[PDB]
Amino acid sequence: EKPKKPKGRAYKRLLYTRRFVNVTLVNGKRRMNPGP
Amino acid sequence: KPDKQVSKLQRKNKAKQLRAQRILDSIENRKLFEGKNGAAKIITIVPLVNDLDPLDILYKLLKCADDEGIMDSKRIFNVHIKKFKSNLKIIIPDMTNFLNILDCAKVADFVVFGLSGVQEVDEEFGEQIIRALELQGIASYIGVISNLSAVHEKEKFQLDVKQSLESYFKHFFPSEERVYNLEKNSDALNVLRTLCQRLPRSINWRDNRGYVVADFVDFVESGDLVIEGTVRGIGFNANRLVHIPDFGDFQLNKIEKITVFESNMNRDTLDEYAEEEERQLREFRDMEKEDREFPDEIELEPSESAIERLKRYRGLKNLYNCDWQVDEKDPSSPAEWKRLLRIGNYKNTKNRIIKETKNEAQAIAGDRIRMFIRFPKFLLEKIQDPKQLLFAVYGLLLHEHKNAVVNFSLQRWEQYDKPVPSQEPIVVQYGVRRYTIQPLFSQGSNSPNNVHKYERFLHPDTVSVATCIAPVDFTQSPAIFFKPSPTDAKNIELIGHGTFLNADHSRILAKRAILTGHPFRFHKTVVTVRYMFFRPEDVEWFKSIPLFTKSGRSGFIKESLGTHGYFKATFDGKLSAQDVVAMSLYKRMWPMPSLPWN
Amino acid sequence: PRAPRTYSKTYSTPKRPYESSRLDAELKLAGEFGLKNKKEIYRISFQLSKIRRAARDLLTRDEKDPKRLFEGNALIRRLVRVGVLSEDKKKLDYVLALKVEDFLERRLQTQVYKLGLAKSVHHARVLITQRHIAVGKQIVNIPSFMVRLDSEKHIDFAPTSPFGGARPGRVARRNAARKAEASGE
RNA sequence: CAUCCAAGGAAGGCAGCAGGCGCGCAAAUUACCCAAUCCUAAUUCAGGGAGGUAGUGACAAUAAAUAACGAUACAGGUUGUAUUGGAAUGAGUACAAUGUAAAUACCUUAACGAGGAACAAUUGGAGGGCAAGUCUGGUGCCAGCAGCCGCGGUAAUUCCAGCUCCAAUAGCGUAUAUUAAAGUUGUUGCAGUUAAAAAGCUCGUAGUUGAACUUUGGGCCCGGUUGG
RNA sequence: AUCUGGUUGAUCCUGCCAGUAGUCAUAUGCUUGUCUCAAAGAUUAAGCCAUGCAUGUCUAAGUAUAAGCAAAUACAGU
Repeated sequence: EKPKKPKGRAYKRLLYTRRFVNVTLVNGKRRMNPGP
Repeated sequence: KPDKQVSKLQRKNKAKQLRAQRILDSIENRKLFEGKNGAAKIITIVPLVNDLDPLDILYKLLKCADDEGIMDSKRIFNVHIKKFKSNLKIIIPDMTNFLNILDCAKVADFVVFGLSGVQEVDEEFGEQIIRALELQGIASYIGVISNLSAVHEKEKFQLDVKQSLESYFKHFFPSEERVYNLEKNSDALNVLRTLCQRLPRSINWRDNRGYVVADFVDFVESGDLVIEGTVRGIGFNANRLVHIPDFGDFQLNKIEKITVFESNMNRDTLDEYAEEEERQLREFRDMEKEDREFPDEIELEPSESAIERLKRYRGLKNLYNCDWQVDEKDPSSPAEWKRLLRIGNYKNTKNRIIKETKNEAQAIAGDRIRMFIRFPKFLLEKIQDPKQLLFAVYGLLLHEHKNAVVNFSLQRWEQYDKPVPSQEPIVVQYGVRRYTIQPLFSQGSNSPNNVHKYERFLHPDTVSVATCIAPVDFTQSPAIFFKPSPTDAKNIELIGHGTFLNADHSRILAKRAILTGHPFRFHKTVVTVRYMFFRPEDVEWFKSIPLFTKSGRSGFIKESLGTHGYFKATFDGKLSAQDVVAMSLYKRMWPMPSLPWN
Repeated sequence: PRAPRTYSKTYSTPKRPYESSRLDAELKLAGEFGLKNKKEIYRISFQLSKIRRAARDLLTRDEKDPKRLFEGNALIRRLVRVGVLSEDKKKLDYVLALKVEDFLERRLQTQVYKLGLAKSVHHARVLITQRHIAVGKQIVNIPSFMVRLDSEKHIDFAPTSPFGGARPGRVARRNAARKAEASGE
C-alpha cells in the first residue's frame, strides 16, 4: 500500500529537509517523534 | 594430602594416553561396518517430483563404482562396492502410497532426496514429504540433482538454477550447504564415497529398541512364521514381545544364530491389563467462533429445572487450590482403574528399564539371526514379497503392551486453521505404532495440585496438552496427528505434531460451565440480578457457590427475592448496567479408551 | 612466494558515538554537498589529520633547517595545485588553519554544479556516474575526483554522449520508432 | 604401527601437490600449463605439483548503484505537500574484436534490457548512562526483559504486537583474548594518623648514596655567518 | 593530551563493578547488486593414510652392424 522509502543518497536528502525545514518546535525544544 | 605440581613429562604422558583411548573408541564404532562380513548401510531414495523416476538416480551412482558387473523388476537391492569394500542395501518405496514412504524412511541410515531442475516442487505433496520426515526423525540426508542439463543454454545458466535449489534445500536442512549434480563424474563419485565411508546419526527412539529388516520370510504349520535378517538395535530377547506395524503385537518361541534361544516362557504375554459434513463443518465453524468469544456459556430456560439439569456438577472456589480426589468413586469413571498400570516417577522407571534391557540382550547388532513368530495363519493372505515391499520387525519393552493414562504435547501443522473439537476421534502415530484416540485438550500450566481446565477446542496459537488412555512408551517418541480423508490426493489430513510426555493419572481435568445474569438495580451495598435463574427454589439451592463479574469483581448471594427467581447480591465495588455477573460449575472429565488402527 | 602486496585503511571513526552537536553538523554537510554516507566525511577528516601532523612536526625544527625547507615547500606546493590553499596564504602556519569545507569544495561533483551544466548537486552526481562528463579528453565517472586548477577550463560534456553531440539514447530512439510505426500505418 | 599371500614368502614411511579418516569453536579442486620467473643436464631444443592459470573464498583492504528533472493543484516567503509528462543509464543478456599457452573475466561495442522503476537494504534500538514515543491494543509478579541501576500484581515511558522515530549502512550484531580509558603498577607519575598499607627495639654485611679546595682575570691581531 | 551510571535521608571522599573506542585477532549469527586486490588444516593430534603425480639428462664434438627408419666397400643422415 504505502510507497517504499528511497535508499542511499536520496534518503539523506529526505532527512535533511525534515530537520532543517519542516521542524516542529514545541516550546522551543524541537522534538523528533511528537506523540499525536 | 600434599599439593602436587605437574612436571613436563607427566603432562606429556597423560595427554598421549588419553588420545589412545579416543582412538580405540573410533575403531570400536566402525567395526560394525568393518567389511564383507559387516552389516550393510540402508539407503532410501525419495524423488520429490513425479518427473524423476528413482531408478535413474541409482543408475548414475553405480557408474562411479567402476564395476559394470554390479549393473531388475524389484525394489530392494543388495550391492557390494569392492572399490570401498562396502556393503549397501538400497530401498525404493512406491511413491503412490504416502504412508509407505514414511515407513521406508523410518528404517534408513541415509535418505537421498531427488530434486528437479525443470519442474517445481508441489506444495501439496512434495513439501509434505519433507516436512513429515523431519518430524518423525531422520538419520542423515543428502541432496541430489540428476537432470540439470535439461535447462542448458550455457553452463552459467545451469548454475543459476542450482543456486536456487541449494537455497531451498537449506531451508529444511540448514546444516547442508551443497547439492550434488550427478551428471558430473566428480560429484557422483563424491556422493558414493560418503555413503560408504561416513557413519550415520542415531535415532534415539529407534535404537533403544531392536529392529530388523527381513531378508526372507516363510511360514510353518497352528501357524509359525520364520524371519531371518540382521539385528540393528539394542538387541532382541526371546522373552520380549515383537511388533509388526500393520499386524500388531506377536510372540516369538525361538531365537537362533546363523546357539539357539527358545522362549523360556517365564515371560509376559499378549494381554492389555493388570450432506452431513456440510452441516457438521458449519456447526463447528459457528460453534468455535462462539466459544472463541463466549467460552463455556450455557443457557437455562423457563420451564426447566436448574437442578436436574445440573445436579451432576460440583462447583468450586478455584481449580488450582481445590482438594479434588484422584481415584474418586463417581459412577461416570471408566470401568478400568485398578486394571490400569500406574507408574509414579516416569523418569526413574524409564531409564531403569532401558539399563536392564541392554544388559539382558541375547542377540546384538550385527548378528545373523532366524526368528520364529507365533503367527495366526489367517493373516497370511496379507503378506507381500519382501523384494518388492518393505517388511520390518520391532522389539517392545516390557510393559509397553499395557494401557495407561498418557499425555501428549500438541501444536498445529504448518497452516491447518480448521477448528478441532476436543471430543473428535483422531489417529496418532508415535514411534512405529499408531492408535485411534479421542483426546481432551488443556493448556499447559504448573498447577501444584495437577488440576487443569478442560477446553472445548484446540487453541489457535499456543502449544497445549492432549490426554487419553493408551499403551505406554518408555522412549518419549515424537508424535504426529492426522485424520484420514480419502478425497485427498494422499488420503491423509495432517493436523499437528508433538511429543509423548509421560504416563500420569494424577492429571485432573475439570469441565466448566458458566451461568450469566444481568444486574439492573443498584444500591450502596446491594445489587439485584435477573435472568440467571427462574424459581426461588433454584436460587436457594446454589446459594453457596461464589460469584464473579467478567470485570473481575467477586461477590455472593444474599437471598432470594420474589417469585420469578430474582436475587440480590453484594460485591467489592461499584457495578453498573454494562457489567455482567457470572458463576461457574465444574464436572470431572475422564479419558476415553483407544483402539489400534490400520 | 611472491612478495606481499601492500595496502592501507583510509578512514577513521569518531570516538564518542552519540554526541548531539556533532550529529547535526555532519548532516548539514551531507545535505549541502550531496554525500551519501558519514564515511565520506570521515575520509576527509582523516586526510586533514595527517597533513596537520606533518606540518606540526616541522614547526618544531629550526628555521633554515634543510629538512624543514625541502619538505615544507613540497607540502605547500601540493596544496596550492588543487586550490585547497589560497596562493596568498602560502606559508606553513596557514596550513594548520585548513578545514574540511575547503576540501569538499574541490570535488568534481561540486565543480560540475558551480560551472552550470547541472542544476543541483544531486543532478550533478547522476550525470557523472552516467558517463556524461569529460575532463579534457578523458571520461571521468568518479564523483570524488579532485579538480586541479589547470583542469577547470576543460570540464565539458563527453563527445560520445547526447548533450555532447552523439546519437539519442536508447529510450528516445524507441519512442521515435514506435511513433513512426503507428504513423507509418 | 600396518599391507598382500597359494601360508612357503614379499613389501612399507604425504610435517611435497591434490585427496581421505580422526580431532575440534576452527580452514578450498583427486582441475589446466611450462607462455612468464628461474633452476638442472652431455644441453638454444629435454625436464620441473619449483612456479604460473583458473575453481572455492563477506579473513582483511580500495572505489562505488538502489533515481534525476519538468508541468498542474494547494500552501508559503523561490521553499514545502500531492494529479500528470518526456528524457538518462547499468545490473543482466549478446554478434564481434581484444585479452590468453588455450580459455574465463576486466577494458571496448552492434542488437536487447525501468513506473508500486516488484530491477522492492538491511542490522540493532526508542527510562538513564546514550541519538530517538505522556501513541494504541494485549497480559497478570506470570511469561518475560535486563552488561549496570532496574521494570512488571489490570490503571506497563522497559514484557508482546501495530504505527511512528533514531543510529551505522552493503554491511550490522554476539562470545573470548588483548591495547587505550588506568596517575587502578606510578622512571616521567600513586598511596601508607583516622579509608588497604611504617616491621616491638637496636646493632650490622652485601646494595644504593656521600662536605669544601688546585689557571682566574686582562690586553692585541686575524676572523666566518646574519641582519640592516 | 576528553570520560559517564551504581553505597546516602541528603553531602564530600576512598575504591571497585558496568558502560565507551580499536585490533594485517579468531569464531559465529542475520543480510548480500558492481570494479580492483587478496589470506586460507598453525592453535586440538610432529595423529593415521586408499589412489595418481612431484628428478632426470645429448651436442658438429665419449661408445652404433637395432636383424629401427630414411635415403664415401672401415665408418659417415636420423
